[PDB]
Amino acid sequence: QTKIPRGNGPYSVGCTDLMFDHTNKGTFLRLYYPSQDNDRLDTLWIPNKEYFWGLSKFLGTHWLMGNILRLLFGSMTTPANWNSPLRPGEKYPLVVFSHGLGAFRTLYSAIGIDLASHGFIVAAVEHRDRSASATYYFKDQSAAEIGDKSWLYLRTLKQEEETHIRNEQVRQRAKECSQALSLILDIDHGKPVKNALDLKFDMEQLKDSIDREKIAVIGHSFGGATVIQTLSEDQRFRCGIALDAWMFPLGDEVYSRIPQPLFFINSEYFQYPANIIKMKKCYSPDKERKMITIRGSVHQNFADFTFATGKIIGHMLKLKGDIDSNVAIDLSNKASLAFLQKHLGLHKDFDQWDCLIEGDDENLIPGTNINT
Ligand SMILES: N#Cc1cc(NS(=O)(=O)c2ccc(C(=O)O)cc2)ccc1Oc1ccc(Cl)c(C(F)(F)F)c1
Repeated sequence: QTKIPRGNGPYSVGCTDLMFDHTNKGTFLRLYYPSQDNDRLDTLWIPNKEYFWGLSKFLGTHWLMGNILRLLFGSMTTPANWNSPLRPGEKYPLVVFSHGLGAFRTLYSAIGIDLASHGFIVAAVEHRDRSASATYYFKDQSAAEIGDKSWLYLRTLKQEEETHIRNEQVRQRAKECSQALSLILDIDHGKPVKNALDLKFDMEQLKDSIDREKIAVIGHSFGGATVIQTLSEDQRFRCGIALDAWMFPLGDEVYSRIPQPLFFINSEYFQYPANIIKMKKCYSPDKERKMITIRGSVHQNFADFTFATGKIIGHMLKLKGDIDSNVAIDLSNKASLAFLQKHLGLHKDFDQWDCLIEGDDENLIPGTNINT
């Protein structure tokens, strides 16, 4: 079937989408969560043709390639139970997840599904900062009722625009992570919400479902910078995991304003000194910062298209590294779970992977190959 790996944990996984409010300033997220039932693994991975058009634009091609992607991938599933009921009787720790440049909310389901299978609720935000390849919203309530979507595509920047616009974007991304957290926490305490999407998952199930002290933010690339900006602004997030962070968007002021623990998980082949030096600026003896590098990995080992092609085409497109993609994502996910247990205070068995936080594995490098 799909080659996106099923979650390794003992919980079955459901998935749904939530948009509220309906406007371009509302929150849009894909939720992965522990499900009551494991009926059938039928979640559509990339759910609209316009995402494929957006990806082609991001990759520098035109509408013909978008339609080719749609033919290849437009019916692929990802292994979660679409709209399955939430598993009752437990309060779950919560992760807010931020996607990279040219991605969108559905492209990190390998991570989201594995976290949910270990008993997390995961809210993968879709950013409206024009960093997503595509996203959509509704211009009024009637448009939402009809499914009359307004699409917003990735913005390309002139070199003169990069410093200012990328910092504006990372600030909007952090606001969107904090707004998504507030939406979920408000639903958890009984706020009535009318999902702008008509879906057979009743959001009232989320009432009293969140362990409100155990909140983390995780993100890849642009989303790794978003982790750091979000932690700086919002202390409801108790720790962060930055997956191959692209640090360029961040202003100098954030590096001293992050009280929470922070974990950098890097690929071997993406990092460079000008990027790594900003990660080192976060280090201080009064704070917990950990860094590991996954041997033989490329930037996109963290994103779902690392599973979507064969070994040789994937390597040529830089979707795959020297390391097997399942081995790489398992290391990132297991090290993440250990870090989350330690700094959220979970009473699980994730500390069996504490050694991964130290880089103690044949496929891990403690710290970074970039000595700067
Ligand atoms: N999965 C994911 C995925 C993730 C991202 N965001 S990112 O990982 O942060 C990232 C950031 C920057 C760069 C760069 O500056 O190059 C790259 C990546 C963007 C597009 C993606 O989707 C495809 C990527 C490649 C290809 Cl070939 C296709 C395909 F054509 F096959 F559909 C889709």
